[PDB]
Amino acid sequence: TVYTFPDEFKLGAATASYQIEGAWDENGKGPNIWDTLTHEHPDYVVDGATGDIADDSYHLYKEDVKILKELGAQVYRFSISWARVLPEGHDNIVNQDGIDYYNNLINELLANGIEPMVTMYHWDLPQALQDLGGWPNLVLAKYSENYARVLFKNFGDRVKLWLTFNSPLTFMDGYASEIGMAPSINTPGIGDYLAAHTVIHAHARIYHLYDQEFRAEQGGKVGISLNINWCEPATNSAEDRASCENYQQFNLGLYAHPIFTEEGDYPAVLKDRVSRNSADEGYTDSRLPQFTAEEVEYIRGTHDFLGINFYTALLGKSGVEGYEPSRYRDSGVILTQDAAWPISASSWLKVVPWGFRKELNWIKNEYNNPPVFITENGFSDYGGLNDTGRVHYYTEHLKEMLKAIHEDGVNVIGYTAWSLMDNFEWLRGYSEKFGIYAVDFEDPARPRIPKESAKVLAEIMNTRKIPERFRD
Ligand SMILES: OC[C@H]1O[C@@H](O[C@H]2[C@H](O)[C@@H](O)[C@H](O)O[C@@H]2CO)[C@H](O)[C@@H](O)[C@@H]1O
Ligand SMILES: [Cl-]
Ligand code: NA
Repeated sequence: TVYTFPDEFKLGAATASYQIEGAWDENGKGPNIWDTLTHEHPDYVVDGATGDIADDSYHLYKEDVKILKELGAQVYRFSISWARVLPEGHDNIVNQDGIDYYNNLINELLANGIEPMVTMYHWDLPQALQDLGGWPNLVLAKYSENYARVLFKNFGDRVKLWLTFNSPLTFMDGYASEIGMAPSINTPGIGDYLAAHTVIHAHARIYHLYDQEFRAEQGGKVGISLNINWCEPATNSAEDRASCENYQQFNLGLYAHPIFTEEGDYPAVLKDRVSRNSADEGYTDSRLPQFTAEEVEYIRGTHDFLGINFYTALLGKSGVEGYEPSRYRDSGVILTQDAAWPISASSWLKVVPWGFRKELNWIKNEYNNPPVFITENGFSDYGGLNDTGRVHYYTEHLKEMLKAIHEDGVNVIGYTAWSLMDNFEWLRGYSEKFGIYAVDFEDPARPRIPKESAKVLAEIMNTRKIPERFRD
């Protein structure tokens, strides 16, 4: 039983728009912050790579559905490119070509018995909105509402699963370095917190919008996808345990405390540590933005499920390090990784499958067992079809998740593997491979071909169990 998926559990795979679509300026699409980064700052990206073509999924979406059907995916999670739909960011102009494209993908999926799951924002902000300051500027909350309305109106008759934002803990860091993630702004400890504040407001506006304008007719569900690493105490001390709790609150709780708790607001430890640090460093005002009581009430409860993006673990010990000001410094933990853990092609990603089970339990206890949909989980290598490391990564993580479900009572309701295919890996370009399908980026046809991991995942999806040969 511990090796069998619940009957209603949904299995599939996932992608993101900039990572796969290409057609970056085709048929009216406007520029986004990733177009800007890869065009203006190729020195920030391995090989000077761009997403101009990527997997060419704008043209090849039927091939994506074909491989999803082969895989036996029940669900496909993909994102919508804001600037493909609203080229100016604001809702004054709707690009029919973008409407047609996503309709064509949705219809193709449904005709092949695959459910669409749509992420509204996976990091590709229209440049016109970044030029107002981007996420640190609260005006973007209403702009996000208006974007979401166009999506609900056009697609919500057929799309019943939505995520507002993907991994805002990661994308907020685009406001914490001059050479980092788009838009590559150096405001650590100040602008990144403002970005988070706006995103939380935006998410809440989108959820209320669904309630007010769409839910009764459409009957779908709206969540948010949060990334989080497990943080294991470096030793069993109370002090090291405290540092790991700090980590969870500063990374997951930053977003999840305002939305998923009865109390709402940011975690107390976040408010208190930033307040103290700001005062000590001479600021009149805390660097952490504040919610009013009315905003706290508006934001709390804005969820039908929790999306989780899980990859890895860190070790945490008591202490403070990092630059002043920064979120890492404010968090009051010293982070390392254990040399013994298996590696990947990504410096940040080590294989720690039991950390997945620990994280799922932490979430269950902190948020009163919300329905959890694993929206990303996956592994990098440098290439190859005989991807034994990736096969092991998936079979172990899925076993740990199934223990969380069956042994620990965690309400996990679905899982989409990251990623369906090798794609543009952000600042790493095409150098790191996360796909279960390989893609030849030197071949203009961008053929997708199954790796061993795709064959193993198909077997899991078909049999609805972990095969015997992968069991402990
Ligand atoms: O692009 C791969 C994957 O990255 C995720 O972010 C990583 C980040 O790169 C790393 O520095 C940090 O320690 O861990 C996070 C994951 O928690 C991002 O969240 C994913 O959405 C993305 O697909
Ligand atoms: Cl066997
Ligand atoms: Na419209």
